[PDB]
Amino acid sequence: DIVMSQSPSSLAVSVWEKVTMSCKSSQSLLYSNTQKNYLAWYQQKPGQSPKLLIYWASTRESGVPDRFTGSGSGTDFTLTISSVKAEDLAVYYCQQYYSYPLTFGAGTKLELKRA
Amino acid sequence: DIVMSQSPSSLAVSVWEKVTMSCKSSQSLLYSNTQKNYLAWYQQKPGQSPKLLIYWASTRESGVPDRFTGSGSGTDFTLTISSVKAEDLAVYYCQQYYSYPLTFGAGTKLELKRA
Amino acid sequence: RVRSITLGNSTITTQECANVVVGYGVWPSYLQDNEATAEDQPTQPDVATCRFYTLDSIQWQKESDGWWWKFPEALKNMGLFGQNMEYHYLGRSGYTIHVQCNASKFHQGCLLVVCVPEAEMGCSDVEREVVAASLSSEDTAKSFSRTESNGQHTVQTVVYNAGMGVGVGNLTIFPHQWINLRTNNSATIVMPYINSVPMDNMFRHYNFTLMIIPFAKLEYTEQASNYVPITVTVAPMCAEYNGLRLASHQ
Amino acid sequence: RVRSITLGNSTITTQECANVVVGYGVWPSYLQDNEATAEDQPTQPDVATCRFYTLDSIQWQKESDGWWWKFPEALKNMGLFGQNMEYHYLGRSGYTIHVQCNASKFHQGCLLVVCVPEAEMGCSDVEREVVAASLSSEDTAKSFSRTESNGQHTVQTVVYNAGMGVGVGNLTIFPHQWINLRTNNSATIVMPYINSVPMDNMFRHYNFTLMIIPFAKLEYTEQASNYVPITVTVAPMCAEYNGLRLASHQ
Amino acid sequence: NINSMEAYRIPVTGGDQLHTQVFGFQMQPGLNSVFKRTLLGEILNYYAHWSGSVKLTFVFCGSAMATGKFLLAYSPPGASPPQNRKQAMLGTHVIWDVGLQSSCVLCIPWISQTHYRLVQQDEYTSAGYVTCWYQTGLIVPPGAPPSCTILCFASACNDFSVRNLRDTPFIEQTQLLQ
Amino acid sequence: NINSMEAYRIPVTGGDQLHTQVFGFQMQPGLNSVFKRTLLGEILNYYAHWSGSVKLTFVFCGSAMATGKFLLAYSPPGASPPQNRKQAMLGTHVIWDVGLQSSCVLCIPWISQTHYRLVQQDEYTSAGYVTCWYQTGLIVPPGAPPSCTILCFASACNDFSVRNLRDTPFIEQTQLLQ
Amino acid sequence: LQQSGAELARPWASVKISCQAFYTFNSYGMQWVKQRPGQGLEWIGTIYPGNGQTSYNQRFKGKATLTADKSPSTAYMQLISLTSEDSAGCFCAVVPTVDFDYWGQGTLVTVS
Amino acid sequence: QMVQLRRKFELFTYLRFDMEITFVITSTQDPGTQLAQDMPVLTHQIMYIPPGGPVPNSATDFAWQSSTNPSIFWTEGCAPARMSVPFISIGNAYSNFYDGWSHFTQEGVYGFNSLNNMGHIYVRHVNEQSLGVSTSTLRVYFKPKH
Amino acid sequence: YHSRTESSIENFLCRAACVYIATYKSAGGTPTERYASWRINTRQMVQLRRKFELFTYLRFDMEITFVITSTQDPGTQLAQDMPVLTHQIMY
Repeated sequence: DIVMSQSPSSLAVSVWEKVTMSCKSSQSLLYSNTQKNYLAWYQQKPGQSPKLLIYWASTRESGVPDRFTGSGSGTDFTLTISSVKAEDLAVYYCQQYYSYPLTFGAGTKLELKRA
Repeated sequence: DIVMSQSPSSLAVSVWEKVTMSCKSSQSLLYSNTQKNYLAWYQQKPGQSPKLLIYWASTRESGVPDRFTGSGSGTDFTLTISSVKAEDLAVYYCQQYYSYPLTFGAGTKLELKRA
Repeated sequence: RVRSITLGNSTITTQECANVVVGYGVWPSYLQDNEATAEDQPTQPDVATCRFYTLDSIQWQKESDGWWWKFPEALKNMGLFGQNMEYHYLGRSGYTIHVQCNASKFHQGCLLVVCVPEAEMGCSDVEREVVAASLSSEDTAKSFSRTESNGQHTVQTVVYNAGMGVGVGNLTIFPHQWINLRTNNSATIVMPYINSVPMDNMFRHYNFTLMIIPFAKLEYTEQASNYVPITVTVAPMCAEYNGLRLASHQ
Repeated sequence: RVRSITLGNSTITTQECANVVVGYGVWPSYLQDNEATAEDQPTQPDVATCRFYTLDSIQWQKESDGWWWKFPEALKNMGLFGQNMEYHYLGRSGYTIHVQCNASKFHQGCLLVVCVPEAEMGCSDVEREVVAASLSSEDTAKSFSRTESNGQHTVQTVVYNAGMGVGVGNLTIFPHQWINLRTNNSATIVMPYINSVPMDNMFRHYNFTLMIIPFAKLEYTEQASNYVPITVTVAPMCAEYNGLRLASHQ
Repeated sequence: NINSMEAYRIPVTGGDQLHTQVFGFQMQPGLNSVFKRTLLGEILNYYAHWSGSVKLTFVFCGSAMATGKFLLAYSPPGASPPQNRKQAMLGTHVIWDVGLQSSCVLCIPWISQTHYRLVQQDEYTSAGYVTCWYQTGLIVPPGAPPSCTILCFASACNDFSVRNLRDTPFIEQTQLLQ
Repeated sequence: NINSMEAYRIPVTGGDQLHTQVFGFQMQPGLNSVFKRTLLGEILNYYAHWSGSVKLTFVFCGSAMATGKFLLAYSPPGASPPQNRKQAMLGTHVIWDVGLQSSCVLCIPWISQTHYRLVQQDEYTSAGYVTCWYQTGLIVPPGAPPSCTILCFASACNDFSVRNLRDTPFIEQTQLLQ
Repeated sequence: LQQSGAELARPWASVKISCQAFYTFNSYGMQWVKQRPGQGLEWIGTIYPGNGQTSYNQRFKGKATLTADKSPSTAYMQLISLTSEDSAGCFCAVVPTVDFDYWGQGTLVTVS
Repeated sequence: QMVQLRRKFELFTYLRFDMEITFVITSTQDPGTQLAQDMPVLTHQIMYIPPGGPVPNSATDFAWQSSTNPSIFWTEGCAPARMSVPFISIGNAYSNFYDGWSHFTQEGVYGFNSLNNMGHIYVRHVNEQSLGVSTSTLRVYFKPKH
Repeated sequence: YHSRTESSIENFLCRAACVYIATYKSAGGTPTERYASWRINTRQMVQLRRKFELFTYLRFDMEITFVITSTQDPGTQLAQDMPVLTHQIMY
């Protein structure tokens, strides 16, 4: 089994603050045929079904801002959130395409901090 | 393709009124090896994931009352609701196990009528 | 004296020189001309199906009662022979069940390894019938019981009546072998194809049942490993089919 | 004169007596002793893979430009030959592509049916590379185009440069046949195995490409059915493998 | 048509012409715009001398219900191109009846004063012309398309030879790639 | 264990496992950490190409009163390592009954597309894996030690050859000694 | 019983949905249903692991890909070229050829 | 890299040949101060790194003194240096075209990591010249044989 | 069936190897840098030492080759017209 760690498990942040979040793999999800990391990033809105954020651990999807960007290689990754807005308060789960038991990560809960 | 009809598509009823609902198949979902109709009955609570009501078109599930009972054979069926309560207001979908495109029925919306 | 057996370009089994039991006295063979009723030719897959299918090992513990596998369902997922049970309509095959144990000289016990043709089984509840899920699993054994089973649609799995309502000591009538751990170690039975028709559909029909019953129970002292692994190895013989189609069932 | 061809106990194709093209002058054959480098024996599946795999029919319309299939990916899902591409590591096979059309005597047109060994293809965007999803589909044809393709990772599918940057009239250098609807109806090319190694892995490598290009376009009057179906039928020859394992890829 | 497939199809329209020309070219392989890019004329551009015959083949790509006649004339190297069908008849011609045959193989003789012949050197009115003239037209039944298509195929013969290898005129790039 | 003798002894513990693995390695001599320092893989590092078979031998260094069974599986070059004993059984296996034999000679075939094979070049999932699985366990009488030891011995065969001599990767010193 | 967490996608792109089954993948395939709030339930396809078969409804052929591995023991469905018509709740269910049994939760696909 | 020879080789799919490489090295004296003056004779090392062989990162590296890489020591003023390399491939021919991929998963580059590697050629001055600079110009005359 | 001539003892131990690079001047000063010296031993170079130490007992002839390249030293009182350098190598 390949397990996916997430740190921090959750963090509360205000508006316009660049946040990140690491997702470290117990095995390097990078194969030497195409050199394309097998990692997926997912946003599960509060009380909603999750949607795609970053596939191949490097590429964006449509209707997704530059405050969601994959970054890393090997067995350690992170998702830079540059300019946070009022649509990022949710739980985010990373995932790997490599080992057939497709386990997801712990799950970072990006929390919203008000006045 | 085997299509599953439902009539009425929806009906509003009060408390303690025996209601039924027909689900007629475009092909007899009964094979001559075991004589067991291939029909499933399902309750999708308002804003909820559906659950099983009647499998083999004849047998009940656990935690299910006698106000949910399969009835019929061949290509015409119905689900007798004997004593309605405050947990039947929902949408119900019938389904067939026979043809591989497992299409569901139209969907009866058992509506609640108040004072 | 430790002669190796290679059957197909995948299988190796190591075995010493011991005794075999050949069926009811016949070796498995191919169907001749004045034996069949079908309107076509068999086209036997000799080039791919004759190999050793070593099933998982069971643990003969001190308090175990017996195990049975129904055939040919016991090779339903085992490789290409399971594919031929899908993509055909009729089938006909003999088998060479080889059963062997790995015990020390400080263990003791005795097994009876029977092949029962048409071992139809009664239900644990009278005025009721069995289901197919209680007759046999697809690759794992089904355990006999010391006490009385009491289910609704299960099998009467009491051990001294053998699931058929007979005396368990009289199962010696069918092809059998005794594994006595003092002297014997292995057992190998060569079953032919027995039916009343030349070819049957091998999904509904169970041709025979391989039962392994311990008559003298396993004893050991406190140093010893507290089980003896029994390893069954089935090799099909002279398999031939008819009715090429898709996988209509399962 | 309407002689039937039966290849395996599944296939029947009806065909008259016409001309064949045999490769570069050699028939497909089995590998001899002083030709291989692998450390094992081939174990060719002659008993199951030699049959006719009739692909879906394309419609030669008035405004069509050409079609290509890459091989051996063109039989990736076609039956047991697709299974051998999964459960092996190396492979080596010749083919007998048979192409025929069903036109009336009131239709006119001309096709060129080429088998291009190592038809490496350039991309529609310079300073970029193709993907595998634009080179070939698994069983359906890939269309040439009259105008210029303009994608990012696609193939330069213009018709007069044949996807390789050459003159389309010079593709007559490779094994070919002309289907001229006035006189000819069918075309049958027998391709051997051409490689620089005796056996290659048939997932990454494309051995050859079968191109069908109309040089004189299809014309018809208003009564006529406004297409001519072109039916391709591929039969593998002398297929042999090595490296039995599971389906590691796809 | 050079940027399409229409530069391979010789159009034979159907109707009332009966005295006009189908095509015509100067018969000099490896120098003519018609021949310098085919397989024969790509190999001839790698050499400075050439000698041998050229074999032409014209395939009528029409329907089996169509019928007509073409006059395939060949003029010698020191001779003018024929201007009408009557001038081409008195020269060297074959009559290609497309109802009987679908292909007309036309082999061209090797006539020169010297042994070999320069490929890049151009000698006007010293190569030969192969023209084609309508003889009857193109007769079709009701249901057959009136217009049709011819394709031409050129190759060498067994007496062919080359000499004095050099660089092809086609490749102009000089500096190495990257 | 690399700085001790424990990096030669394959531990076979005794008890209740019956479904786990004993060992397993990627079968590429002269490149694998398992094989590059043995006599076969020290000679292969002096050359750039190699071709031939590898012969493995596993010696059960237990007591004569011990009995068990191991499943010695070999997977082909384009194939995944077996994950349980049931997957390894359907591949290419031998059953090594250590009560009957003390050594299990396992020769490995030479499978490649080309004639020779590069030694330093690494081609993942194109070499083969040799794994070993528990079949029964290890049954001992009272008085015999429950845990045991296997040793492996690798060599070449008669069809072995090398080509394109070069310098060994192991020696890094460059300047002369003193 | 488990399904992917809510995720936000972009049209003309793909989504990979996961499903987790405690029960072993044998003798019975994994169902995939797409729910339309305005209409009813629609079957997408099933991948039967016991015999390894993969199948889709004609409507979803070319749209849905079903893939189940062995050691991870998780069922996946991928959709591509997403449009607003694909925004829906997708459920995975089991089938032992005896019933469709239960489904469970599921991330609401939200193409935006 | 050379289009004129590339077009002649790309009239064929599969080729098999030995190499016959010849090196025309002409040196000159650089201008500026601290001139060469009395320069004794220039010796040049031409090293053929066999495919998969140690490749020099720069001058005065150990790769130059590696026994594995065949080398020629040539002194200026006489006939040019010549070497012949046989057909060096795991395969049975070189391929001008490769309709395929480098990894077994159809991943990587569309026909560039193929077994069509012939090696490298590296040339340097053997001399230790302190005063003055000498700029040499190499001309490689490649030729296939058989 | 391949050939094993590439791994014979002659083809494995007979390659020329640069084992010693020294320099020697041609004018006075200390009487040490005016000549070069090498005691013939196959132990100072590790790469060749490891190949020879796959064997206990060896027997061979030697084939020594000397690559001598000279240069002109900088400073004043230059070489100017130097006629030709002759070198004595003594075994």
